[PDB]
Amino acid sequence: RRCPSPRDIDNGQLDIGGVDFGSSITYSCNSGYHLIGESKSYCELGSTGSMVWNPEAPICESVKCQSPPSISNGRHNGYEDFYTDGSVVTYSCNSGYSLIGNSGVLCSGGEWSDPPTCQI
Repeated sequence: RRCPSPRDIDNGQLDIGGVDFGSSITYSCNSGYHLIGESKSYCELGSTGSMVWNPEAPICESVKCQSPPSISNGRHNGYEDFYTDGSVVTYSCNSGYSLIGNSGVLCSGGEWSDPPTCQI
């Protein structure tokens, strides 16, 4: 019974909640990454009644967050063109508004947090 040692994934971790004929594994990324495509393997039979595993290892990469959000009457600073889990950027108005909240913006999880505004 059961299927053979399921396949693995780089920069990711499997969630083997069962390896029985008809079970399913849950694929996930390591940390600060983003798994693309599927995320679950299915223990099934091959073509000649053999043992195999359905879609196991999907995609996985480090959350590359480009230029921070595009606020109104303002913009971001940054020195590079891309960012990842652990990047920061300072925001600034254009015409000359008043940076609302904090100019700093954390880059983590393929997104940005703590974005400011620009009011008079």
